[PDB]
Amino acid sequence: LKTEWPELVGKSVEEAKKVILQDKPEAQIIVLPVGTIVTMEYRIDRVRLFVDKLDNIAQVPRVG
Amino acid sequence: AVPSTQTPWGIKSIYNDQSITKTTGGSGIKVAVLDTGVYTSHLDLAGSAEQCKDFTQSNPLVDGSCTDRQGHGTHVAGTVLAHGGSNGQGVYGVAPQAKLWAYKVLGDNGSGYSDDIAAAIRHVADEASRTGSKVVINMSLGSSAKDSLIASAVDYAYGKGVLIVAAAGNSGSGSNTIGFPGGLVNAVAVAALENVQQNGTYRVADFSSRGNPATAGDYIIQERDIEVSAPGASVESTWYTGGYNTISGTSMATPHVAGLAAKIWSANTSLSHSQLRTELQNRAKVYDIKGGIGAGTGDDYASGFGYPRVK
Ligand SMILES: [Ca+2]
Ligand SMILES: [Ca+2]
Ligand code: NA
Repeated sequence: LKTEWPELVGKSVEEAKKVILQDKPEAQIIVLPVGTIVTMEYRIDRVRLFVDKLDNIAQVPRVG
Repeated sequence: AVPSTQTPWGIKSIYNDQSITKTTGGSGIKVAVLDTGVYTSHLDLAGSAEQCKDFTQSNPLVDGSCTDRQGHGTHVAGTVLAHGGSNGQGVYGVAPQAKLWAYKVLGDNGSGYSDDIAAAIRHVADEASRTGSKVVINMSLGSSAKDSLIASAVDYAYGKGVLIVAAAGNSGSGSNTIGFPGGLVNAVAVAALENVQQNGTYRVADFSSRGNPATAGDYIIQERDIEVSAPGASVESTWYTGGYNTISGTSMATPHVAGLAAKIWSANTSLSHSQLRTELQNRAKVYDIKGGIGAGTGDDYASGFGYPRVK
C-alpha cells in the first residue's frame, strides 16, 4: 500500500533502503545514477533508487 | 510454446471484439521499437525485422545487432506486431503486417543513457527521410524529469514526419507525475488501462502517471498532458527466450497505440504523421474514459482524450 517515499529525497542510499524495507520487506532495490533512462514496466516487487554522486536520493522513490 | 490465448485481453479490447482469434493490418508501415533489443527470431516475430541496430556499445552504432537479454523489448515488439508465427498458432499483436526496426537503446537490465536514446531517435528520422518510409517510434521508456537532449531528438524526428508514441510513466496515482519523453508536446503520452470497469468504462491503473490537472480538459496537448489510454496491466506477449510472458506498465500500453497507429496508417497511406496523430485523438474521444483516480467525463489528466480503438 505504501507506493512512494517522498521523505527520502536527499537521504543516503543506506537510509533509504532501511526505510523502504520497513514497509516493503521483499522489495528488490535497484540503485541507478540520477538521469538514467529506464523501461516503463511496472514491477510491483521493485523499488528503483536514483542517486547523486554522494549516494543521496535524487528523486522520490516509488514502487514499480 | 503457445500463448495462453492467441489474442491477449488488450488485443481483443483494442479491436473491440472478444471473439477474434487473429489480427491483420499495418502493411507498408515501420514501427521503430527503441528498447532493450528484440529477439527478432522469435517464431511470432520472424521476418518482421527490417532493421536491427544497437546504440549501447562502445561503438555508437552497431548495425546488425539488437540483442534482447532482458525481455522487455521483445514483449513490446510483440504487442505491436506479433503475427502468430509461420504455422499460425502464436500470439498476435495489433498490426501483424507492419515491419520492425529493432533499435537497442537500453542495456540488459532495462536502463540506458540519454545520449544513446537521443542518437537512436535522430537515426530513425534520418532513416525515414532517406527511405521515404512511414515510421512510428515506440518508446516504452523514460525518466521522471524532462531530458532536453531526448526532447531535441523527438522534435527533430517529429519535424521529419515520424510519429512518436511514448509511455506516460508509472508514477501514479498522484497528479502531475507524467514523465518524459511522453510528456513532450510532440510525443503521444500513453496512460495504462487495467481490465476492470469503473463508471461505465475501462479503468486507468493506479500506477499510471497522471498529467497536469491545470491543463487537462481542453482537448489540446500541452507539455505534461496525457494523450490517450490503452491496455497496460497484465499483458501477455512474446519473450526473449522464445516463449511468452505477462508483464504490466505504461510500457505495455504504448505499443497497443503504436500498433494501432501502424494499422490506421496502412489503411490510409495518404495520411501524414500529424493527421494520423489527429485521428488517434479523434478515436480516443469516441471512448471517453471515466474510471480511475482523476478520470472523469471529457479530457482528463488520468486518461487524456480517451481510449482509441479499431472500432
Ligand atoms: Ca491540454
Ligand atoms: Ca475522460
Ligand atoms: Na506528450
